[PDB]
Amino acid sequence: LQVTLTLVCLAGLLMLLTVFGNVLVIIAVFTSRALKAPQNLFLVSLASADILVATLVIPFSLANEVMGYWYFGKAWCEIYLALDVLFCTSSIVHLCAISLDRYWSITQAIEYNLKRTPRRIKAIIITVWVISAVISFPPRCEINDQKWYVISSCIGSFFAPCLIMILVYVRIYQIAKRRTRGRQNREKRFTFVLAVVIGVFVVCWFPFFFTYTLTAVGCSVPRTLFKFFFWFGYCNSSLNPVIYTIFNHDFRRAFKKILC
Amino acid sequence: DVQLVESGGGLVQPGGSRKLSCSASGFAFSSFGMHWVRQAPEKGLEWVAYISSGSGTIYYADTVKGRFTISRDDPKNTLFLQMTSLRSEDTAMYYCVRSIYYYGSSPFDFWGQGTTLTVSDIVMTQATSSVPVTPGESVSISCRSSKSLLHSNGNTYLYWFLQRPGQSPQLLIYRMSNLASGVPDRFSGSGSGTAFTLTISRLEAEDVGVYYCMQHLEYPLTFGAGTKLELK
Amino acid sequence: QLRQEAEQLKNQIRDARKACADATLSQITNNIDPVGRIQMRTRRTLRGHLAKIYAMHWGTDSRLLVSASQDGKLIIWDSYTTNKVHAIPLRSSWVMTCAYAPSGNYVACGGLDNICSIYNLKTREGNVRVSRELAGHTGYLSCCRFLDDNQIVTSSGDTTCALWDIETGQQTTTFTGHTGDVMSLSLAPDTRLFVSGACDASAKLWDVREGMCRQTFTGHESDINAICFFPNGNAFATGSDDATCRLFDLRADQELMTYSHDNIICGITSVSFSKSGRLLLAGYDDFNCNVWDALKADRAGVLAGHDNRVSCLGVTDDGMAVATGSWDSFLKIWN
Amino acid sequence: TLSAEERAALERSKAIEKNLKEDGISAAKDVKLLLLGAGESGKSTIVKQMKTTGIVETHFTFKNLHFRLFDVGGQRSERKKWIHCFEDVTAIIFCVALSGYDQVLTNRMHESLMLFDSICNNKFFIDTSIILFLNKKDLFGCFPEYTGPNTYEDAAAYIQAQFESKNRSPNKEIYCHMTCATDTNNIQVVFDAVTDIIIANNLRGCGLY
Amino acid sequence: IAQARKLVEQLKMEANIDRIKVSKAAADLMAYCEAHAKEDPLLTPVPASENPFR
Ligand SMILES: C1=C(c2ccc3c(c2)CC3)CNCC1
Repeated sequence: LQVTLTLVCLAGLLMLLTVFGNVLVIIAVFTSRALKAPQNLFLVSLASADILVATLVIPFSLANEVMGYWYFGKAWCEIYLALDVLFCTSSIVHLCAISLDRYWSITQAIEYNLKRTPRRIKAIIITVWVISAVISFPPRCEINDQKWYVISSCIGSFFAPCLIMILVYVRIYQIAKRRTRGRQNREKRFTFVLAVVIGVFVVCWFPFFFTYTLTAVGCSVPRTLFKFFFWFGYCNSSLNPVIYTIFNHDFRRAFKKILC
Repeated sequence: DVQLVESGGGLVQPGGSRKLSCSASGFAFSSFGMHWVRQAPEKGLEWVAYISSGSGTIYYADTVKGRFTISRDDPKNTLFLQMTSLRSEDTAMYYCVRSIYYYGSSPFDFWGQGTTLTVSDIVMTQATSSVPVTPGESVSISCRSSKSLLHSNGNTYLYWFLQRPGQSPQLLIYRMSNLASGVPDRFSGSGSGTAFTLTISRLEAEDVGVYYCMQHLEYPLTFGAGTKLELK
Repeated sequence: QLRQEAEQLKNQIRDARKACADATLSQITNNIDPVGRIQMRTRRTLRGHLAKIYAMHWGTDSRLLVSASQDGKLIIWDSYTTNKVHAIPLRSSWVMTCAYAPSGNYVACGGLDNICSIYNLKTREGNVRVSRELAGHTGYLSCCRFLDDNQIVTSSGDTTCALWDIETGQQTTTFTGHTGDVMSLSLAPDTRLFVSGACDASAKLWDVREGMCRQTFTGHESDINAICFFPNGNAFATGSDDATCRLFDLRADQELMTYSHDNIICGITSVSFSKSGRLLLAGYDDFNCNVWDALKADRAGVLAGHDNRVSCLGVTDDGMAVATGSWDSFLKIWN
Repeated sequence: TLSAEERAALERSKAIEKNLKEDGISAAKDVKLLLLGAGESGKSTIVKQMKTTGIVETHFTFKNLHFRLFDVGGQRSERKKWIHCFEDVTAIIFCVALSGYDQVLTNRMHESLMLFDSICNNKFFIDTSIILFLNKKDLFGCFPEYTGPNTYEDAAAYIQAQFESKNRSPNKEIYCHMTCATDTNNIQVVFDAVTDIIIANNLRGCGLY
Repeated sequence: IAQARKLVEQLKMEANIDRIKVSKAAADLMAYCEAHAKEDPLLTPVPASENPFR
């Protein structure tokens, strides 16, 4: 009834926002000369992953949710469970790679800068895609649930990158604060940027993974919150581009140039 | 000075193998496209192989496909060609040339020497091979095609070549409207989209060789029958 | 002493300049119709460089063009296809000029080493190679144009011009009458005589054969950043850094129009008339170019393709294209 | 859908493009440095310690870096013309007299101060850090504004404070040092300044202004 | 003084010129500009054909 139309419109708006943002980032990375650099390829990979995940699984997930029924057989649905894991676990991991690159660029400037060639970045992109594939492809229309592989995959997908990224940003916060021993601007903006990044990432993903993990051994699932956290997680795909693009000055310049 | 010389010319039997090569020293060989061209005791002059600047393109002639291998290494400025399954039809003296392709370039500039060895497509013909002539007048040769030789780019890929007796030939006219540097201004070229011809005015005691016309619209370049000129 | 007499002579020369100014070209052509909005679409984008590009020149074929950058390269583009015919690795990266012989077998560029190199393209060995190095100047070299296959012309930062001789590598002549730094020159349709700018808001008309300035026009305000002859070689509209292009009359000896617009306050960086001598193109420091009306001074279609300031632009020989080069490191062939 | 020759031209274009890319990659791994300063004021000393009629490029290296120091001092033209060519230089080394407190050549000290103020406000260099080498110190050991303590170690501090306070931007830090090092410590100071500048430049690419 | 001598000589050479009427110059400019209007592509765009850039 009416509610179904509201949910469909919400999902379509989410898909449109995701595609708009990620395609904008992709076009910005190439057309510019200042952005053109060996480090920015990570953003292109992340944007492509977001476009794919949105445009493919948001329609299928919406159909499986609103209808609560199966309409694609026993294989076209399992190739979906896998695609969901591949397209998300690859989107989560690209956050860790960018943070590690930033940390290495900050702590050891000259040494890492000597090796900031496109070869290393392309190798890193290929290997993160490989890790996502190897964790994804190895295995009505309900998500997969059993005792052990749930824990293994969740630890390999989220708990590791979350830990890595929170350290990588706490250390950079400490370095930024210490190097300065605009009074208001510096510390306030350091804190705001890092808080925004970590907060959006964690609030978006952690709830779903926490509940999923709980499902493995305990129950801890009253009802109807798994779907809420599911939709949060996809919304994260649209949250990521703005969070990783707005602050950078050159990206803002390119966005303004392409806007008008 | 610019010179290309060959390495291996020897007597071989049918059902073995032999390897050719040349050495170039006068130019920047690392950025040139080198062809291979054969001949025969008869007037026959036919295309053999090819290799481009970066070594990313290698064509061949269907009559030797799967037996002839080509390869070169830039640091030594040396080209190598491998032959296998040598039939008596292969017996000929193999030439080696150079070609650089860019807007305004003249392919097939410097024809080197050759080694002596023993044991659809576009078609062109050159009727009236024999043409008596005396000094103090003009002449006219012509070779005709079977397919329109005018490409949509505005160019009309057709070359001419002169071969003095007991000597390797040299480029004479490329695209039927341009002269290779150093050739006197007596020679000239023209033609329609299907017919082609020259105008060698004031024939001297040097223009006595045979003439062939190449087609380069399709990469299996295939020459035409010789048109010898005696001095009756 | 003699300075007072010079001022007195200047008073007489300005009086003579004013005595023959019945018309202005502004009241005349008032009835003449305008030209519709000139809309040009970026047809091709030649994207090979890695840093700012400071100069370019159109080949005689109207097909091949050469551009220079601080990257230390001369890439000989092909307009009809966007290919790279040649890539010449320079010796001193500080390059601020380019040229192209009327024949297609010479190209020169020297920016900041006080020497202009002459390159050979039609060479037997097959690789472009330096042919000479002219090292007589004592200041950074600004602009240099070929006259023939030999006899290049140059204007450097020490207030001089040379008219070299390529065969002997010697300064056959030396033009020196300028008070300040010289920033650009241009050859006339025929190579009989040429003009040069200056940093003292003045321009001089040299004579190629015998060295002496024939006329001096001081109707300008701040600087000179570009010169180029109007077709038929009689006006040679001048660039500026006061945001006001002008065009003088070689025969009437006085500024004529003084194109300007209130909204724009930026330094002009290049100018080149059109084939019919109706349009006056001008690259601006305001990140976008402009197209003026040579006979009415009204503005026309803007060319807002580029990102950073426009450095160089030139209409082809036949007038089939307009190429511009900005510090964004992208050449755009408009039409 | 192209002729026999056009594909060869395309291959040549691709090869040229790849060569240009390769040349470009190995050209951003070196550090540039423009060397300004008042003439006849401790310039040759720095140049010599580091290791025709125009740009003189010193090309030294120190501990895995590759410095290219463009010692422009030959041009007699106004600096407004050729300065913009160096808009992407990782730093601008600067040398002052420190002996002009008495000589008048107006005192060279004030002339150098004015030049530094001009170079610290140019629109092109509103983001490039600056290094100061207060060379010619041994001979150093008028200008009567306050100079109350009057001692050597206080006059030097006052002059350095003047120079450091001549800037008014938050995103360009001015360093300082004195020359006459026993070893090539002057390069060591330059190495430290370059590392700090690169660190602060990479820390502004990920936000965290 | 030598610079003054050079300046006075240059001014003397530069001052003794034709001084024609600006009206003829403007008329010639207009005539030349109008005459070559047909072949100019920029002033009058030509059809998509015979246009090397497309
Ligand atoms: C579930 C998705 C997901 C993400 C990571 C991992 C699993 C599932 C097992 C490991 C992500 N999208 C929402 C639904």
